[PDB]
Amino acid sequence: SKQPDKQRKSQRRAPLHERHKQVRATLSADLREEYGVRVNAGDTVEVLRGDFAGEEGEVINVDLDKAVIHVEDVTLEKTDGEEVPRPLDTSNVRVTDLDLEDEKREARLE
Amino acid sequence: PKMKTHKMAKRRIKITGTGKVMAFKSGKRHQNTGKSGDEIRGKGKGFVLAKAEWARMKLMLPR
Amino acid sequence: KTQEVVSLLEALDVHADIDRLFVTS
RNA sequence: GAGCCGGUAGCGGGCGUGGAUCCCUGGAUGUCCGAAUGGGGGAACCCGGCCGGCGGGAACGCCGGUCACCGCGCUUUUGCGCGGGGGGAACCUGGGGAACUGAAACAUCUCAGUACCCAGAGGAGAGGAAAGAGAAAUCGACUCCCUGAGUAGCGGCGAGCGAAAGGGGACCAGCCUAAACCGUCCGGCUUGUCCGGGCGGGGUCGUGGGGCCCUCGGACACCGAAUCCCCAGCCUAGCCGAAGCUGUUGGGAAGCAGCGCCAGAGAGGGUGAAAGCCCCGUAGGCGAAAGGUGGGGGGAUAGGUGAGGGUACCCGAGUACCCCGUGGUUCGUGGAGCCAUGGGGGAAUCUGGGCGGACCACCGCCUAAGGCUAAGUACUCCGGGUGACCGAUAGCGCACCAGUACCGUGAGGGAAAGGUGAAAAGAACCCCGGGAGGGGAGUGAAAUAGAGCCUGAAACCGUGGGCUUACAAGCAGUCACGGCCCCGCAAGGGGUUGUGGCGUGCCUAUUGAAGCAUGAGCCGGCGACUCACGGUCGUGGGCGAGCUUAAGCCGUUGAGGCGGAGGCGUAGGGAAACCGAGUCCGAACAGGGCGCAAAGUCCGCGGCCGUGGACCCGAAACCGG
RNA sequence: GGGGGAUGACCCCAGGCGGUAGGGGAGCGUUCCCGAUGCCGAUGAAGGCCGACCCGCGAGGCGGCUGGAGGUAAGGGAAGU
RNA sequence: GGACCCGGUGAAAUUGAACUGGCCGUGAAGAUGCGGCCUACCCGUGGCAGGACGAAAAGACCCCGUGGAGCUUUACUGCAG
Repeated sequence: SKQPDKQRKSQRRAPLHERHKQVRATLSADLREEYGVRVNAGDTVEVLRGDFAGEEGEVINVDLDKAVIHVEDVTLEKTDGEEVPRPLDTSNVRVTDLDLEDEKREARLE
Repeated sequence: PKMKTHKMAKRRIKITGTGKVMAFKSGKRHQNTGKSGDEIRGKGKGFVLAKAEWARMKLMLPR
Repeated sequence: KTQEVVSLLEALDVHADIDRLFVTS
């Protein structure tokens, strides 16, 4: 990991969880400030960019896989019709309501 | 890297600081030449100009 | 400390410092 | 650390924090080929002994396991138990080993001991404690880098080939056995005293070993391994990990503006258009294991050698030495040695025996004719780092269903072809139509971004328009004058031409060229005076005695700085002895070279000259497998 | 070449100037390395497409249309020009 | 039976470029393109061979490179036997 391309080499080829490494971030005031150690993943938040910028929503699906996730809110409808969840650019991602009602959620991040 | 007809460098050859070079007369003698005497008095040293450039050069360096 | 530089800094800054150029002895 | 059943996105179904996917390491399976090895064979198939369940044997009997090739030691007995062999890009030594081409032919020579083939060692082999080198009574392992030196020198003295000791540097490092002398024996002959092989003595480093007699003397000396954990390094994932938000032009902001923080980590990359502070498992910096491989380093293992004189003496080899015929060496037959050997003679055991280049005297060196020996140099398949290194005809030829498609019987050849987008949201539905494909709607910032769908130029084929065209010559055309047509650089120009006016295209090689001499059909991209070491003048400049190898150290950036063997100038003149601002010819003051300082030297950048495939492609041919 | 050049430049006249191998001097764009107290650009990097300002020139600048992301160096260096 | 007229398909070497006439003269000496002249409307299809020094192929005949390759003998040397 000392060159441009060795980034694709220990992130997605190595431990997929390394991609978890990607789900990385912070969120609201509470929690955050409070720290930032111990995540949740499929939590809630509210992006901060892209037309949808400054929006309200929640963490639907830990997609690490595709390299990002989905946010019920954030989405769109096809052209045939039916609606649908859009792709979640890892990038602009916000979480404040730190999913933690599940004791195991509060025993790791908040 | 370089050398030189080391030869000629051997036989006939060798310069003066002057930037010039000379080799022993070289009329006839030392082969056929019952010929004469005074002619003998015909072997000191002969300095040819112009060409003495290939020469010198080609030798260049040590001599 | 590299914040004692922020110091002996404010001592004498400018643009030439811009340049700068460390070096002890 | 919380998602997954690989690239498959799709249907149908499912495992999971009373630690799944996957990252590690050690496992057990490893069907058939391939050294193949049980036997045969046109590989990937077909055949055999021993054990084996016993197995459907419904009231009737099979696969599985197995096993075994052959050359190697030798507990020999009837031979039981260990090693090998096959690979492998490049690199290593041995075994064998060539023409081209240069010499402007070519027989000597060169390319070379190169290219190739063969065998085989290794992770490195090569080599390696000296019958060595040379001569200052000086040096000492081998190796490798610089230097010595393009010197001494080899030669149809032609083209060329072209050492070494010594000095500087990296490393260091030393040991064994036959080596019958002693004793031990075991086996023979046949009892003695012979040869024999296992045990020690010694088991030689720079001359000693034994055997005898008296002095001995009575603990720190580990190697190539052997050993223990040690920091075992790495082995992939180890993990923390400083600090901004609002406002805004925007389809998108991380931009434009306002205020805010970081900091040994402003290395870059991903983020809808350019962030230190949004993601980054990055540089800051500390982190990390039960298995696979070291030095460093600690210890005993330590294996192991380690002092005195004397005596008539016996103990590192079968061929040294010599004659002929080759080798290597700088040595091409030479005044020609050393070492290595193809044939034939066939010595010595310390006043022995080679050596210091024919030989000889004397001096000086060394002690062969067995063996092991890490480290210092070479090489990239592998993994990383870095780029005045490339960008899809460049780079490996091959950026991803390529050494594959495809021609070749074969050995072998050997291509082309990457790019939508922010993500599919990849175009439901309606239309002409057998469809493909075209018309709308919808995504959308834009689809003349639309599915081989970024940029998407030229050549070349179209569709309309201006001008122009039927008594006319030249690619060309360009100068004059005229009419139609447009004047976003208006009283000046655009475009097109009717006439007339003067006109032989374009490249190489050519005495000479339009050409009827050749070169080219058209467009786009590749495509040809380069680099290195020398030398050579010119110039930009640092000291005039000028200047640096190789290496040692220092190194986000990584910062150069020390290193004084050398080499060119400091006189030269001469074959030399040698003399020397003088010298060689000579016996003569007659000339040749030089003196007269004018002094360079290193470097940089250039016009050139030699070695180079070396301005670029071009053939018939020779030589290897 | 010569008469004074302040750095330009200006004046005289002498004085030519056709030129292949080929010799000397001076300039131009091409992809890169500087960022010698250098950074432009979503109201376009660049290439493209078209032109009656700047230069003897090889090129420049600059304005209109295109196209999706770069890269420019006022100056010296380098080269697969 | 092609060739010709129809419908369907649809190559190929060579070629700088071209709207390419005869004359008699010319030039490097056998010219549609240069001079003078005479005939001379614009295009085509079925043909006929003469000229475009037509196409094929960097002459095999030639000489030149102190090129190459094969056979020959009282060529030179050397090896096999």
